[PDB]
Amino acid sequence: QVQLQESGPGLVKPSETLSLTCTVSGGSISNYYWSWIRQSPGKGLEWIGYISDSESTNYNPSLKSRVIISVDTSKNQLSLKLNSVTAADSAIYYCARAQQGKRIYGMVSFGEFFYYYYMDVWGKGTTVTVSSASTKGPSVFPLAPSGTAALGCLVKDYFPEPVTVSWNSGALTSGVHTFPAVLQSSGLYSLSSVVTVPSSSLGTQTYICNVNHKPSNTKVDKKVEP
Amino acid sequence: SYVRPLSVALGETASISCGRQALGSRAVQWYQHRPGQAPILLIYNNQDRPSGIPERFSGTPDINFGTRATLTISGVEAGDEADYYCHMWDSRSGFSWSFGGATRLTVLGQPKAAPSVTLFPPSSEELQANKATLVCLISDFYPGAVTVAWKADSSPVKAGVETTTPSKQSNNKYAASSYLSLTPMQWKMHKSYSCQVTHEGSTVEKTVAPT
Amino acid sequence: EEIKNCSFNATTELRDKKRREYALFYRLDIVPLSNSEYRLINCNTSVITQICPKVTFDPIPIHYCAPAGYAILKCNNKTFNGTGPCNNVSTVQCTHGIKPVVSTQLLLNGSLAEEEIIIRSENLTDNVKTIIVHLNESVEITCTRPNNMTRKSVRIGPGQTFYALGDIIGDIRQPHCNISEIKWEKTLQRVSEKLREHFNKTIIFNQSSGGDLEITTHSFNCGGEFFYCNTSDLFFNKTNSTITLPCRIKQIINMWQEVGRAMYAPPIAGNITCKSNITGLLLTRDG
Amino acid sequence: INCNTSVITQICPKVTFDPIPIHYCAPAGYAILKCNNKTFNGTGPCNNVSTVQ
Ligand SMILES: *[C@@H]1O[C@H](CO)[C@@H](O[C@@H]2O[C@H](CO)[C@@H](O[C@@H]3O[C@H](CO[C@H]4O[C@H](CO[C@H]5O[C@H](CO)[C@@H](O)[C@H](O)[C@@H]5O[C@H]5O[C@H](CO)[C@@H](O)[C@H](O)[C@@H]5O)[C@@H](O)[C@H](O[C@H]5O[C@H](CO)[C@@H](O)[C@H](O)[C@@H]5O)[C@@H]4O)[C@@H](O)[C@H](O[C@H]4O[C@H](CO)[C@@H](O)[C@H](O)[C@@H]4O[C@H]4O[C@H](CO)[C@@H](O)[C@H](O)[C@@H]4O[C@H]4O[C@H](CO)[C@@H](O)[C@H](O)[C@@H]4O)[C@@H]3O)[C@H](O)[C@H]2NC(C)=O)[C@H](O)[C@H]1NC(C)=O
Ligand SMILES: *[C@@H]1O[C@H](CO)[C@@H](O[C@@H]2O[C@H](CO)[C@@H](O[C@@H]3O[C@H](CO)[C@@H](O)[C@H](O)[C@@H]3O)[C@H](O)[C@H]2NC(C)=O)[C@H](O)[C@H]1NC(C)=O
Ligand SMILES: *[C@@H]1O[C@H](CO)[C@@H](O[C@@H]2O[C@H](CO)[C@@H](O[C@@H]3O[C@H](CO)[C@@H](O)[C@H](O)[C@@H]3O)[C@H](O)[C@H]2NC(C)=O)[C@H](O)[C@H]1NC(C)=O
Ligand SMILES: *[C@@H]1O[C@H](CO)[C@@H](O[C@@H]2O[C@H](CO)[C@@H](O)[C@H](O)[C@H]2NC(C)=O)[C@H](O)[C@H]1NC(C)=O
Ligand SMILES: *[C@@H]1O[C@H](CO)[C@@H](O[C@@H]2O[C@H](CO)[C@@H](O)[C@H](O)[C@H]2NC(C)=O)[C@H](O)[C@H]1NC(C)=O
Ligand SMILES: *[C@@H]1O[C@H](CO)[C@@H](O[C@@H]2O[C@H](CO)[C@@H](O)[C@H](O)[C@H]2NC(C)=O)[C@H](O)[C@H]1NC(C)=O
Ligand SMILES: *[C@@H]1O[C@H](CO)[C@@H](O[C@@H]2O[C@H](CO)[C@@H](O)[C@H](O)[C@H]2NC(C)=O)[C@H](O)[C@H]1NC(C)=O
Ligand SMILES: *[C@@H]1O[C@H](CO)[C@@H](O)[C@H](O)[C@H]1NC(C)=O
Ligand SMILES: *[C@@H]1O[C@H](CO)[C@@H](O)[C@H](O)[C@H]1NC(C)=O
Ligand SMILES: *[C@@H]1O[C@H](CO)[C@@H](O)[C@H](O)[C@H]1NC(C)=O
Ligand SMILES: *[C@@H]1O[C@H](CO)[C@@H](O)[C@H](O)[C@H]1NC(C)=O
Ligand SMILES: *[C@@H]1O[C@H](CO)[C@@H](O)[C@H](O)[C@H]1NC(C)=O
Ligand SMILES: *[C@@H]1O[C@H](CO)[C@@H](O)[C@H](O)[C@H]1NC(C)=O
Ligand SMILES: *[C@@H]1O[C@H](CO)[C@@H](O)[C@H](O)[C@H]1NC(C)=O
Ligand SMILES: *[C@@H]1O[C@H](CO)[C@@H](O)[C@H](O)[C@H]1NC(C)=O
Ligand SMILES: *[C@@H]1O[C@H](CO)[C@@H](O)[C@H](O)[C@H]1NC(C)=O
Repeated sequence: QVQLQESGPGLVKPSETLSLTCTVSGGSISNYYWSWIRQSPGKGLEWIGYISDSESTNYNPSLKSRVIISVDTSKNQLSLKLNSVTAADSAIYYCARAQQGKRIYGMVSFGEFFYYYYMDVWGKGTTVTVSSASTKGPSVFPLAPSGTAALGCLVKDYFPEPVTVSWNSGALTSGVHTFPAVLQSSGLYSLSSVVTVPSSSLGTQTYICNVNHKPSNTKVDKKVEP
Repeated sequence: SYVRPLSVALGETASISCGRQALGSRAVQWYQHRPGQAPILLIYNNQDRPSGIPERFSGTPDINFGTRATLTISGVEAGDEADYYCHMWDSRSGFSWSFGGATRLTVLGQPKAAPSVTLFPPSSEELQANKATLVCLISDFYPGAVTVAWKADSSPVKAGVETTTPSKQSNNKYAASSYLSLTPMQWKMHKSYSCQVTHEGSTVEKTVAPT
Repeated sequence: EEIKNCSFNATTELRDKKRREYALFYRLDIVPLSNSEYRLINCNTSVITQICPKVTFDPIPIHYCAPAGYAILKCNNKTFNGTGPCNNVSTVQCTHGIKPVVSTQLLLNGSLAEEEIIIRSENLTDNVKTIIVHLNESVEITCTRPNNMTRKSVRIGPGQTFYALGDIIGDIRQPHCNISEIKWEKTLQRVSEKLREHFNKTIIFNQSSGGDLEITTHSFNCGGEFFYCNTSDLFFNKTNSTITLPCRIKQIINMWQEVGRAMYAPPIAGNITCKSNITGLLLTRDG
Repeated sequence: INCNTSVITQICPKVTFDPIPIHYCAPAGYAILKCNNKTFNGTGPCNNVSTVQ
């Protein structure tokens, strides 16, 4: 009954405040705890901090001097600010619902207990990239097809990750296979997507892909045919 | 941080030992985390697991001090291949900010699968912009290790190749891309290009030609 | 700041070589001297002697006998004030078995009155005379120090292996005692009924006036370690559940308040739990 | 050798350990019975017994 979803910039220049937000779906925000976790390539999971149902802050001392975990009780919205961003801060940032557990081993009167937290429902994640390089829209060229036929599209030269691909604005979902992207020596990723399809289906049944690259806000689309 | 290896056979039972022994009465969490994927909470209390996690996932309760926290995965399948974290809370140690070192489970004995190579030629609109780029798409193979080889006619070419590293699919199989970029003139002057995917002991090749 | 992990430079089996040892110490057995440097509580005024770790202070019945040509006269009026004429007297060669139970405020593992609850003192008209309550209903107390402790032998000199507080295995918890709420409140609303006989006023229980730790507390022994329990939750006269007294533990104690002789009780390893009967009191009246 | 487990005490250099005869006597109202069978096993019935102070 409680979902989550992040929202980020995708790109932040070095030494600058990185801002993300999350939108709770199906529950009161000022009713639970909320945490932020980020995973960088190489380093394991790192717990950034958490905000109580009382909206009281508490950050990881590994970055406590640079984190501000806010909230907007009005619109089920939780935020994060990370000032003084450096190249290491690039990671996949998650927001999750922390649930408080009260572990009691002795007498509750003598305080013989401690407080442990566990994040049981997370967001889908927002990828952030730290590089002073500028943004760049892609270039989606059609891959014409030729038992079963296979057609696709070549999303060329963009920065930075990610890129959203879909077929017929959501109509065609089966047989699709979007491929992971290739970072090029020029410094910009190139992606590819294909869909296996019946050999007769290209009578005129329009197959149109849908490419979204939001870090530049340059959404395009294109149609494939022999 | 630094990761610890672990290999169990498919169908067998995995015993993931925690990284840090507890000093008091504990409350250990277990997070399954695959790379590029949102972690899921397997077990929150020392043994309690939320709705949506199978019974084959088992934790050790803290009934007497001295017991060591271990995660038990009965009947390990290919999907159980991930990183596992031991969030260790206890009475005497302070605030468990760290999830601890990862234990990367790698289930052995998964079935082998063959690539599904497909090579598209440069696009006409691409060729119009004085830029041609072939694309070889390898998918649905296992184990995740392939050797691509680009052959202009018969002689090989290596200047212009960029091969994506194998990555796992939803089928628990691997897929990799490989792009050969070339000027639109050397795309027409050659007889035909080829993409030779070598996986395990077998090679397989899809070739394309300018026409 | 309940207990401490303390390090100290210690003499070894050889007289010139020094060793750096660590040992746990209760906060009560230590004083903060004039950067987290401390000092044993009774080194500024007394000589400390450690109990030979084999002898035990388990109270066993003592039979006090009179020599030949002497006699012991025993009163058996089950209402005897403790003073004056008692009839039905009988002679015995030896007294009954008497356990030397050393406690404060609350009398542990004592005898019971057969009828009523006998108040005893010399002069009840002043105040400085100690009132001694006897009881017929014994309230069962249960005390325990739950910290699973470890004994650690340290080398301090030739043949001199003093035994220190090693390590706390398991949880860090608090020593305490339990008494039943309905039962102690019942038998304390009973002693109240008997004080009205002599003082035709309204009786009251506050707490100990203060001073040294041993007088203010319910000091006693349990398993081999000396407890000190804050009895405020027992004496507050307010005419089911259970009550719990916060107790602490000392290792540097000074029983039989000598000129300057301290006593170190070697730590008893493991889980300590003793259940004892409270069969009396010793109250003091304000002016 | 014995500093790792014991306290060492030096003999007062005047006292001597020269073994001299010790006469063990019993108090008044008691007696000492002596066997004089020159084959006595050390245990059991001995005849010819004599008493000594
Ligand atoms: C002198 O007087 C003194 C004072 O009176 C007295 O001190 C007492 O000492 C004893 C022993 O030292 C203390 O006993 C401990 O009590 C702890 C608390 O126990 C109560 O609470 C739990 C949990 O309650 C939550 O969960 C339940 C359901 O799960 C809910 O119903 C509750 O509402 C509550 O849920 C809310 O809690 C939070 C607050 O709102 C929220 O965060 C949360 O989200 C929820 O909203 C209850 O389950 C207990 O129920 C049991 O007892 C009741 C009787 O009332 C019965 O229903 C039934 O018999 C139940 O069995 C209870 O009410 C215990 O946690 C503790 O036991 C654990 O800890 C010790 C030490 O760590 C372990 O060794 C032990 O084995 C236990 O570990 C189990 O539990 C932990 C925690 O869950 C697990 O992590 C662990 O793996 C293990 O789980 C396994 O076993 C479980 C059962 O054992 C099983 O369920 C699991 O599935 C798994 O297999 C211990 O018993 C007592 O607290 C002291 N007194 C006071 C006042 O504190 C002293 O003894 C006296 N005598 C002397 C000195 O001689
Ligand atoms: C009380 O304080 C003393 C120090 O004054 C503590 O001794 C120290 O304890 C730790 C943990 O036992 C030792 O570190 C450990 O070393 C071992 C071996 O390398 C390793 O297994 C651990 O990962 C950790 O690194 C430390 O060496 C030790 N110091 C000495 C001089 O022995 C003691 O643990 C404290 N105990 C309590 C109950 O407070
Ligand atoms: C008042 O009297 C009671 C009853 O005798 C005392 O309880 C006794 O406490 C002693 C010391 O802790 C117990 O000795 C222990 O025995 C157990 C099992 O036998 C053993 O595991 C321990 O190592 C230790 O020897 C004794 O058992 C216990 N008696 C009973 C009947 O349970 C109590 O201590 C007395 N109170 C005072 C202040 O002296
Ligand atoms: C209390 O501490 C001791 C050790 O500090 C634990 O004693 C163990 O008891 C088991 C019982 O079979 C023995 O096999 C072990 O050898 C003992 N340990 C040692 C070091 O001797 C005891 O379990 C602890 N109690 C707790 C933690 O509740
Ligand atoms: C006088 O004192 C004696 C105790 O010395 C009491 O005698 C005991 O009485 C009980 C009750 O029947 C008997 O079971 C015991 O056998 C008696 N003891 C002896 C040694 O005879 C006696 O009850 C007292 N009398 C009064 C009036 O108090
Ligand atoms: C604690 O109190 C109970 C109740 O008075 C004692 O139980 C009696 O113990 C005496 C010991 O001589 C027995 O002769 C009685 O038969 C017992 N009667 C009842 C009703 O229990 C118990 O012995 C007391 N324990 C201590 C250590 O004082
Ligand atoms: C019985 O025991 C006594 C010793 O107590 C023996 O008596 C001695 O015998 C020798 C041998 O002639 C005498 O010189 C001593 O004077 C005797 N001593 C006394 C005190 O009279 C005696 O020989 C023993 N008899 C037997 C048969 O063994
Ligand atoms: C013991 O003495 C040495 C100097 O020899 C010093 O370095 C050390 O800190 C001392 N330790 C304590 C606990 O006094
Ligand atoms: C001795 O130490 C005690 C610790 O409580 C202190 O209060 C007292 O003043 C000291 N007295 C002397 C004579 O050293
Ligand atoms: C015990 O002494 C009291 C003192 O008032 C007396 O009333 C009672 O009768 C005496 N018991 C006897 C004589 O048995
Ligand atoms: C104690 O009882 C005796 C009985 O003869 C009585 O004379 C005396 O006044 C009483 N004293 C007190 C302090 O109760
Ligand atoms: C104990 O003595 C008191 C004295 O007032 C009395 O009220 C109570 O009934 C007696 N209880 C028993 C069990 O003898
Ligand atoms: C005695 O009884 C009441 C309860 O708090 C109060 O008047 C007073 O503070 C208490 N303590 C004393 C007089 O030391
Ligand atoms: C005793 O406990 C009471 C409350 O239970 C507390 O107010 C008081 O300060 C305590 N005194 C001591 C000496 O521990
Ligand atoms: C003491 O010294 C003797 C010397 O023979 C040695 O064998 C023994 O192990 C030592 N033991 C202790 C407890 O120091
Ligand atoms: C002494 O005892 C032995 C035991 O066999 C016996 O043969 C011998 O005759 C005894 N000597 C006597 C009685 O003089």
